[PDB]
Amino acid sequence: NYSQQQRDVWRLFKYINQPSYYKDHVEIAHSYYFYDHASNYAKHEVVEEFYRYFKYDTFLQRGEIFSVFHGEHLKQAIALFKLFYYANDFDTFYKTAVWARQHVNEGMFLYAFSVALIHRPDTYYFSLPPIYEIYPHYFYNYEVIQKAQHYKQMYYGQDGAHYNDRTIYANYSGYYVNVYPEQALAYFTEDVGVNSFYYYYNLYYPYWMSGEEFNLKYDNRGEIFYYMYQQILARYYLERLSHGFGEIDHFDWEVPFESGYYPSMCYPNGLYFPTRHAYAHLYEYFYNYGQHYGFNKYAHSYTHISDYERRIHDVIDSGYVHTHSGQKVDLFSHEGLDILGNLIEGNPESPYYHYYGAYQVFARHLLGYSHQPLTFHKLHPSALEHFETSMRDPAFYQLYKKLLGFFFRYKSQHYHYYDEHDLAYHGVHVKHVEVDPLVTYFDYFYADLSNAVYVTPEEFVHDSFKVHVAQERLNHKPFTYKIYIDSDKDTEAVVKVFLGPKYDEYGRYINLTENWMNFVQFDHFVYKLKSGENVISRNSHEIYNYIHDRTSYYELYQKAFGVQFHDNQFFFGFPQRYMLPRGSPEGMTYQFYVFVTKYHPYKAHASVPMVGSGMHYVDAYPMGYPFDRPVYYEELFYALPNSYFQDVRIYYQG
Amino acid sequence: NYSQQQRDVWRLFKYINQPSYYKDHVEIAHSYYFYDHASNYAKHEVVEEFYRYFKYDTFLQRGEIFSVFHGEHLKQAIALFKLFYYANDFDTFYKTAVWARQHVNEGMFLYAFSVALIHRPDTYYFSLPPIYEIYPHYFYNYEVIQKAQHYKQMYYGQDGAHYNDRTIYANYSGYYVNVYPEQALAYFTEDVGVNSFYYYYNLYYPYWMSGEEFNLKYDNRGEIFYYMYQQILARYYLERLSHGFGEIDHFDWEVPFESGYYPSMCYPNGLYFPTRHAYAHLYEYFYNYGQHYGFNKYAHSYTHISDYERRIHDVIDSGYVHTHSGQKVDLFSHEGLDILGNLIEGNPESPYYHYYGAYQVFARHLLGYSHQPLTFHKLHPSALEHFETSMRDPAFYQLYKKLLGFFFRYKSQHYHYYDEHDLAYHGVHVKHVEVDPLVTYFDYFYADLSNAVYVTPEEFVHDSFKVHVAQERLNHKPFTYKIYIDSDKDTEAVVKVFLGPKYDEYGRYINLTENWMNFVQFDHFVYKLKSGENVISRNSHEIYNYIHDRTSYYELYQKAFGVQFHDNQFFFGFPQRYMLPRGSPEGMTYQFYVFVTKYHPYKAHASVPMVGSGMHYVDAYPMGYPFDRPVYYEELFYALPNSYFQDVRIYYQG
Repeated sequence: NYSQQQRDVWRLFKYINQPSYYKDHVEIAHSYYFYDHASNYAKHEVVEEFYRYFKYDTFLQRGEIFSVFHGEHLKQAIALFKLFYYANDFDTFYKTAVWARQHVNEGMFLYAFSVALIHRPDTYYFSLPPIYEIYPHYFYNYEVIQKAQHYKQMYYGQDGAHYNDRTIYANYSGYYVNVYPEQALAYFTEDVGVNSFYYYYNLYYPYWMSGEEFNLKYDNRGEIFYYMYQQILARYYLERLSHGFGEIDHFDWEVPFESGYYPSMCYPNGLYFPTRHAYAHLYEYFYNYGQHYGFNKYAHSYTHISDYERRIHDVIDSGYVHTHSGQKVDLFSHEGLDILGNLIEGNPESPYYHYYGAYQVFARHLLGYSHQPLTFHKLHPSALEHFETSMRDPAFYQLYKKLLGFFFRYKSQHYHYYDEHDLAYHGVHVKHVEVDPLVTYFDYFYADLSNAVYVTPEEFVHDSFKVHVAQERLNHKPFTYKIYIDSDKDTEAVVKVFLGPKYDEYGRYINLTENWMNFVQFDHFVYKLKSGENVISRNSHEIYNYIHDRTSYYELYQKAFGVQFHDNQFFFGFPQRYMLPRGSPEGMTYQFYVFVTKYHPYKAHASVPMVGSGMHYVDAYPMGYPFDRPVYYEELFYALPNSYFQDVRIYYQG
Repeated sequence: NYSQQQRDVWRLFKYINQPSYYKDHVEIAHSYYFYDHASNYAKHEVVEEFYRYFKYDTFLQRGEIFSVFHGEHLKQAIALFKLFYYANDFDTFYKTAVWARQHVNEGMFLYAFSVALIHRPDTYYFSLPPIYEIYPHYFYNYEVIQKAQHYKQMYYGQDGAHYNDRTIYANYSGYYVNVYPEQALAYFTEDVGVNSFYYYYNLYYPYWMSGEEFNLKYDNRGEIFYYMYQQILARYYLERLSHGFGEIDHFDWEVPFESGYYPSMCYPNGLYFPTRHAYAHLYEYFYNYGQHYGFNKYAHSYTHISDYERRIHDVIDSGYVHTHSGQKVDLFSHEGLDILGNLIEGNPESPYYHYYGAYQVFARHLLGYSHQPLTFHKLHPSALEHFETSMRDPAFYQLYKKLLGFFFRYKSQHYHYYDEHDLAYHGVHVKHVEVDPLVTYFDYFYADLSNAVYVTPEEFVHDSFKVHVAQERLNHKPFTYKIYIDSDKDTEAVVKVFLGPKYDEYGRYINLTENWMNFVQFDHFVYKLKSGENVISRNSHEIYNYIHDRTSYYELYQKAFGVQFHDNQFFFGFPQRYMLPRGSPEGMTYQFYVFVTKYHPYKAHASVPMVGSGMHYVDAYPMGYPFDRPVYYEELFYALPNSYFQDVRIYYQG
């Protein structure tokens, strides 16, 4: 049944670094042969491609590091995902998944299987075990994995109820070593929930998936790319303001990269993560000094980065894009932001991928600053080269701020600033907003770390060994804010609440003209107004639209994890405990912007909740609609009756 | 008995990272109290000092990294060594050793115990288990330790004769990552035998031990410092010539350090070794960027290095040393090289330690290029900051070449070049030298790696788990060289054979004037000549005087390890398999210099073989006597009848 399919899906993720020792899994893997049948998949091309990869010494063996930002790794993972996705029936998909689990590389199998599960018509609504639990090596410092393995080695017969079911109290990166100050925001950048958010966003909309083939173009994906990255940057800026940090550092490709990253994580094969030192020179000569290369295109990541940056600048200035036809494509269309997002991201929907390329891929390779692989099968990728650990690197935020500057330039040059009438909602007036005291504190979070040790077959079958990891994760006391609206008739409005800063780290007031980009979508719902006075009450545990529209969320929770506050993986999901940025004992001061507008339903492609169905969104206004473009008159945003600015102090206790 | 004492000493070194689970060890540690007795040690000051360190929160707890190049680590290790050494009877020493094993930090205990054992009157002749087996984390890449721990976790009841007694085939540093080319000589720099040699040399003559208190001044220690480091540098240069490398890179403190080091080792607490990146800036600002410091003197290692280098330059130029009396001390005495060695090294015999200081300590701290410790108990030292891993870093060789340049300057300015009469041995003529074909090849070396995993008490007591590591170590086919001498009367001569290069990496002939420093002491023995023709036959397995005089060696082998080719630890010990530098299939060409001189017995302080007894040496000539100073006429060294130059090709096969 659906419950049994869910349980089997979860079973498939146990002890990924080891072969599946379940009897059914072993039998299925040893007896099944995808190429032998070759008829149960909707397409024979996908199976033929995967067979070509698998047989003729062009496949990533078990035990090798997998990176989705390496070309051949990506090609093989795509082939496996297509094999999983084009299974005519779920039974064939399960047999293929079991075989791949037992035979295909661990990281490659995990990525292909996850993308298939979120994207398959049948298994879209399947919950997935938290990634930080499945593959913990990417989420905890090696001082935690090594301690878990200490307990595992010591747990043998003697000393019962000792070295078992033990809680490892992990610290964040800067506890032991005095790492670079930017890594002081380690409890946020290295939070398992935030990295899970980024990883699940990339699972939902992979940078290599084509919107024509996989229906991701009905979700725009360019506006998604832009809005998701801008919201991540804005939430990071809010956290930095909380901790007294300033705006994210600006960096030049031609100046030594002033920031260094010292990861504390380790690969399951005993290989430590690459380290980027302070003031690292990013030039071909310096970042390939003392290396072989010769036929590695990533060795020249600097020249490719400069080329793609130049091309993006040119297309944004002109507003005219080059296509394979070499013709003139208008970028001023209604969906010009979408075209720009596809162009910059590098997804198969890019106007000309050969010309604009994957700027982010080469930027991550260069800023990761690790040795170029001697061979395909001997690769040493950095944090920036994985989705699960990208947010841990400050260079991640600096790189994507450099990217979003391009979108800001496009909007500034080609978008007309909103006037009073465009934002006006005649007959609606937000009288005042009451928000309960916003308090943020730290609490311990317990996660099943047992997947980081090597279990014996009996232990595997019975899960006898248990080892937890406890981590201080920011949490907030539940709050409920009220919105009072005085309408003129029974209209159907859309309410959009934003969270942004009012004062910078130096206490200076930030004008909306230089502050529109720092606003974080706090809630985005639809309310049916009535003539006269209305009161809108919203709880903290009812907000599912943080920095992202998730309208069909919680119906998947009520089914999969609804058989509380359990890692969803449904849509993207920002941690409910990280919604409010850390405050101060005195209370760092932010402001909430409340907006109300008439309903504009989105062009939903289909009713079924699914990636690419278009059912995600609330309204058809541009994402972050009031602040999606530069603001030329702050007093205009203050004077709108259907708007309201309200100031709150978030209090940190601990 | 002596055998039982040896077995107990070896037992003390099992599973150092874990508490000793032997019943006797636990009983002794829990019942014994060194401060409680306080009378069994020759001095109450040492016990009082160690008690002060141990009780009042100024002691290094178990599980913390220990570095002998940190001031407070060194002070505590010295206190513990003095506690071990001043045990009036061996029984008290054993009780103290057991207690420290069970209670004192692992690295600190290991260092203090080893130094005491080599330096104690009673236990000088005790063999010690190989350091690369006792504390393998400093000798193998973490890809080996993690694999051993994989096997340990998997070895539980099921799968017998599987994951036990397994051989791990380890590779050298550049196998996986394309590390900097200087790390291509990894099979030599990272050889367990060579690093054991350096570590045992530093155990025998620690940089902090006073020659007055511990009789190390009867071994000069300054000439030892110089000659040992010069011979290490020369052997490294021979290896570099074998592999086509050139002279060791010269570096300026004021220019970015062009070489980078990427260690693959990991600390037992799951912390990866520090990495030095290519072209690392060594200035205060750059190597402390983004760090706290504030009361760390090592934070200003650059200024201290410059100061001490300036002082050393000044004293070598003047030949006049500053003392606490501030008076003029002649450096031109017979033992002026000894004074210079004590001055540069920084041992308590230094003429004024406050003024000249420990140049090597700060140089290692700076070139290690790691984060300065946030606290005494949270330290992250580099390879250069341990004796067991110093030779793995190319910066080690560059640093000590920079040091030995000072001694070269002293000798060039203040020593008169030898004439024909000084080197003459009238009546002696080396007719010709025959050396068997010198062949070097690789073979697997098996070492007990079981000490890198965590065993249960029953496994500890029975040593049930066994895991070996196999490594390709250079070995040479046994050879026997003949020396023909035509004497005039029955004299007693000293034979000194040197190994040095004839052609550089570019095929150019090296003149003795620029080649005297590159000669490696191959053998140094005494033969009783007879009137007329003599023939001297020496086997390869009878040479114990490689780059170091060990006359009282092999009598300790015949007793301790003599109850073959087992890691000695007696005196220093260069690996017998690394005596001949790797050749080439065509055969890299070197030359042997054979010298004969009349006997000059050394001023032996005592007959008993022991560190500081002066019994090490063969003759009283200056170490490397023919080549201890610059050569102003190579033809002079060729024309001496009692000398002979012979060319050999060493053939590499494999």
